[PDB]
Amino acid sequence: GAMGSMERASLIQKAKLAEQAERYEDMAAFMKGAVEKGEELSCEERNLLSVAYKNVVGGQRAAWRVLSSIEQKSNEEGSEEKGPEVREYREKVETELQGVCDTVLGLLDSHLIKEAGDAESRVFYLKMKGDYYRYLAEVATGDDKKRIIDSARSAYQEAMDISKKEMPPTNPIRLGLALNFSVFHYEIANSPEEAISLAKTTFDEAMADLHTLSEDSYKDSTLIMQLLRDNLTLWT
Amino acid sequence: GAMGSMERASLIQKAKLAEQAERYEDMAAFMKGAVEKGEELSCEERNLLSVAYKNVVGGQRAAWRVLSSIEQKSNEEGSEEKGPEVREYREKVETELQGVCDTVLGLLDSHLIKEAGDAESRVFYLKMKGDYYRYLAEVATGDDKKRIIDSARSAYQEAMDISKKEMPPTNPIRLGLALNFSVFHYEIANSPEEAISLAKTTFDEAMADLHTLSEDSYKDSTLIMQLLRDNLTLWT
Amino acid sequence: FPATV
Amino acid sequence: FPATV
Ligand SMILES: N=C(N)c1cc(-c2cccc(NC(=O)C3(Nc4ccc(Cl)cc4)CCNCC3)c2)cs1
Ligand SMILES: N=C(N)c1cc(-c2cccc(NC(=O)C3(Nc4ccc(Cl)cc4)CCNCC3)c2)cs1
Ligand SMILES: [Mg+2]
Ligand SMILES: [Mg+2]
Ligand SMILES: [Mg+2]
Ligand SMILES: [Mg+2]
Ligand SMILES: [Mg+2]
Ligand SMILES: [Mg+2]
Repeated sequence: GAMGSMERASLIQKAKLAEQAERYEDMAAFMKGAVEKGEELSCEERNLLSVAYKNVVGGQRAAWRVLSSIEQKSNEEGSEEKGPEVREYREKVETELQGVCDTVLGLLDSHLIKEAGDAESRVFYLKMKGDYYRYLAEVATGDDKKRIIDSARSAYQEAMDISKKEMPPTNPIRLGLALNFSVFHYEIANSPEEAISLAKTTFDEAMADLHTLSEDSYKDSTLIMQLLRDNLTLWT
Repeated sequence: GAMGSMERASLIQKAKLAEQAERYEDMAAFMKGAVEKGEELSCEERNLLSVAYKNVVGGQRAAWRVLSSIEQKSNEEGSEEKGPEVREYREKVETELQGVCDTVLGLLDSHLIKEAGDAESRVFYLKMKGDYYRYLAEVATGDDKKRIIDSARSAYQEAMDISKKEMPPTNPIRLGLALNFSVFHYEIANSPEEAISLAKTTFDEAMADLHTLSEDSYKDSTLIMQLLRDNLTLWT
Repeated sequence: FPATV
Repeated sequence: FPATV
């Protein structure tokens, strides 16, 4: 690792600096280096890791979607043959995206998940595992597409099972997990009814638990609840 | 060059795709590959090259400014020693910025400028040379700072001399050159009066030539004129 | 595109 | 920061 000679604390400090500078590729590289020190991550560190790679892959996904749309248009009946270039460049971005997802999944498998025993860490990492298999599923087309989808489903399901046993319904990790698993159902699994049911049940169970919360926790939970409602409005 | 095996036309096509996907590092790499084919660039191709690297270095400059500001604050009397990390990471971004500028300057020197005989190409490239020495000057602090500033000045001045001889006062390249040279005077050369005089004279001479223009050319020229006015408003 | 976090 | 193009 190019970060192997840097102190763990220095890597975390630089990840925070990279975030302020909106240098998310650097942020992800720093946080990868921190993970590879082998120690468990704190709550703040887990979120630094997630923010970094979410921003990197989010940009890749946005670019892939633009290029896929151009490619599909170039292949419609009536278009001018524009050569292999659009496909080639879409493939290049796709391969880079898959590489980032494989990197994150590799960090989770070696060895973040196996050492994560507390609900807040284990659910967080299993949600990430579901998320990065979901991004792989968004671009998958071959012999392994079904297996990628099932890997996302399985990770999300284990996270859900733990979250329902160990966290209150307003816990923001539980809410964000359900938000994303609901999107998985809608966009990946072709299961819009499951997506809607999950979002609605999650929202209602959180609503009924808000009375237990401080003002700051209320803000955290209701922000994610609004995203659930936003998706339900999109879908119904 | 990693692009040496790709067709020139394919590189240009992919630069355009990268632009649509907001993948400006890729765009710059494609356009570097196109330049390195050794043929002169068309007007469209020159602008693809400029857009790509302007976006790349613009992001680097923005990040450098954030990090420099954090570093200066960490060094004020009363701060908590935060170790070498802020300086190290600012230096890393700075070195990457300098590398991008050196790359662009290298393309201009090998061999875009020496083959550029038409005013529209030669002024454009000399403006770029001034711009990328200006970005180097923004971060320069050592034995060569004065020489970097004079290299920017000299490139801008040769571009100005050609533009005044060979282009009308409303030509958008001439206007954009004067806009940027005026900023060089204000921000780099500590010559605010020169910056203001140049912006004002450029604006007034363009105003008096607008009557010669088509509706589309008028739009192009007045857009840059508005930027001159915007800067004059900032500065007076 | 739907919201995720 | 001033405008450049
Ligand atoms: N960016 C940094 N430097 C740091 C961030 C945190 C942190 C630590 C804990 C929680 C958060 N909440 C978030 O990020 C947001 N909610 C969220 C909820 C569930 C999940 Cl599973 C993921 C996200 C993201 C979307 N809008 C609302 C806040 C952030 C510590 S440091
Ligand atoms: N992005 C692409 N794919 C392509 C762009 C062009 C092109 C070709 C010619 C001119 C432009 N004008 C510009 O870009 C803008 N003016 C400008 C003026 C002087 C300079 Cl020296 C530089 C810029 C940039 C700022 N706002 C107004 C337009 C663009 C051909 S292709
Ligand atoms: Mg150590
Ligand atoms: Mg592929
Ligand atoms: Mg259920
Ligand atoms: Mg050829
Ligand atoms: Mg330096
Ligand atoms: Mg003068």
